[PDB]
Amino acid sequence: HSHGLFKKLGIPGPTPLPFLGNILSYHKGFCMFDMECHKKYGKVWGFYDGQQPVLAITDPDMIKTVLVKECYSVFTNRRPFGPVGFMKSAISIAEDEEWKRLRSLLSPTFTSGKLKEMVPIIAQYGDVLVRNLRREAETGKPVTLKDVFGAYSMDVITSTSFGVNIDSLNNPQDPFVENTKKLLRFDFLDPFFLSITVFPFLIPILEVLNICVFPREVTNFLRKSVKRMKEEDTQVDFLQLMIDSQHKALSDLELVAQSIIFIFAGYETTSSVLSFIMYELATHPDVQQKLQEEIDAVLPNKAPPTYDTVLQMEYLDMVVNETLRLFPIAMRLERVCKKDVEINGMFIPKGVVVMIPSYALHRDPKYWTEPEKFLPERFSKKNKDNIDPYIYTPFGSGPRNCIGMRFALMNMKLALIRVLQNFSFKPCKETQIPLKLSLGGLLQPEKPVVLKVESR
Ligand code: HEM
Ligand SMILES: CC(C)C[C@H]1C(=O)N2CCC[C@H]2[C@]2(O)O[C@](NC(=O)[C@@H]3C=C4c5cccc6[nH]c(Br)c(c56)C[C@H]4N(C)C3)(C(C)C)C(=O)N12
Repeated sequence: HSHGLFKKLGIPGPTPLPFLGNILSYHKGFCMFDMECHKKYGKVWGFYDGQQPVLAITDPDMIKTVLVKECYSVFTNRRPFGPVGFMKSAISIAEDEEWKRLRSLLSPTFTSGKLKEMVPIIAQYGDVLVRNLRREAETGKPVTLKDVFGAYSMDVITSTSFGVNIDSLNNPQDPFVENTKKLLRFDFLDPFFLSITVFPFLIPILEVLNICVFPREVTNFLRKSVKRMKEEDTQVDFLQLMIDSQHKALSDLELVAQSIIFIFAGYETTSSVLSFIMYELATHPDVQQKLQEEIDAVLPNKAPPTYDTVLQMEYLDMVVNETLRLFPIAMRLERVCKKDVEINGMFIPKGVVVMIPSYALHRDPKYWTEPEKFLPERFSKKNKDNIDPYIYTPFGSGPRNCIGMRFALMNMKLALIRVLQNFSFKPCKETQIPLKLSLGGLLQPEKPVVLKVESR
């Protein structure tokens, strides 16, 4: 859509350039762009990703209408996305009735009931993380978190996806490990994705040549793996649960598409959040101590964490939430406007991408006292009442929110519990303070986080 849409509707925004739109304003990443646009333009603004119009919204009533009230009718889909091949069937990429059907099929799979049955499996790799952690501390030397937390994230991934039990950090040559590893989140400011934003007319050329953004080698490998783990003796993983739910039914290709997208959805995200959490805990030693005291109180002398004990830990839950306030690694939620609507007094035309800038709202002075400050007390039970759930959106909201939210929390918390029970984390002189964010399209630190690990 032409660069004249937002002026035509009287909506403010950075003036776009011919062809590029506003992409040159991303030279400091999505988060800084979004903060700046918010401070200079107000409650609503418009900008262009190449030819594509994007309208940013910040009013919580309007946000609710997009994410919740008009999800099925008008705002069903994420922005159209590069060449995807058979991954068009992955729930996160799927559209309209195909989406509604896969969400309906995959919902039972993410119950709390199922998640409880998955707990022992997840906990088991907590112990593997601890054992590993022990050694790279007993050594001495600063620890790289993305590495220790990367391996942990994959270990839970493999075993919870289909019972491939592997010590990922001490088997960095296992082909299953070295293939899954390649399912990292897309940096949409990298040269390929920039090019595709400015030349989106080239995507169908890429689809016909089978050039896919999920590398062919990796998805080939997994499709082949899943087929063979499927075919027999029968004596609790995502595959099994999907196998069983096979308009309804779940077809074969669709099944593998989900198995891949759970990896990609879960892998770099969990690991990234875990590293942020540790960063904050190390730079706030009092918060770290307080967390360890709550853990020792609930699980006396290092008792194994359980579904129920995890859920009782209030301060743990507060620490996790406040980290996700500061580092909401999705950055933004988006929905395509399927048809002209008028929402809370404002006309949004067909085809616009409506964007909710979580990162900016999470640090908004209007909603948050000293926004740049890590303060878990924000979430204390008698203080969290004034947290608006359309301003704080780390897992998004509505029918299309994170389907893996309770799983991701449970996973992250089971890790933190086992780590904190055994260790304390302290900054090195090599630790970057204060933390600086990457200028690329992912929310992550500029340099990796390294910290000293010490047995308690
Ligand atoms: C680790 C921390 C995680 C965070 C912060 C996170 C955040 C998000 C966000 C912001 C969305 C977009 C929702 C929206 O548009 O409103 C999303 C969607 C999604 N998440 Fe997560 N996520 C995490 C982990 C996971 C995990 C472990 C899984 C494993 C299955 C997962 C599966 C998905 C899927 C499939 C979607 C798309 C759902 C749909 O389109 O219907 N996520 N997540
Ligand atoms: C790409 C899909 C398949 C992954 C899906 C998902 O499964 N997720 C799991 C956890 C996080 C979430 C996801 O990566 O995070 C999501 N974010 C995105 O993928 C957003 C989509 C973008 C995009 C797609 C296509 C062309 C583009 N040009 C430009 Br400029 C951008 C862009 C910005 C980019 N933003 C900032 C992120 C949601 C928070 C909206 C998302 O859609 N994800």
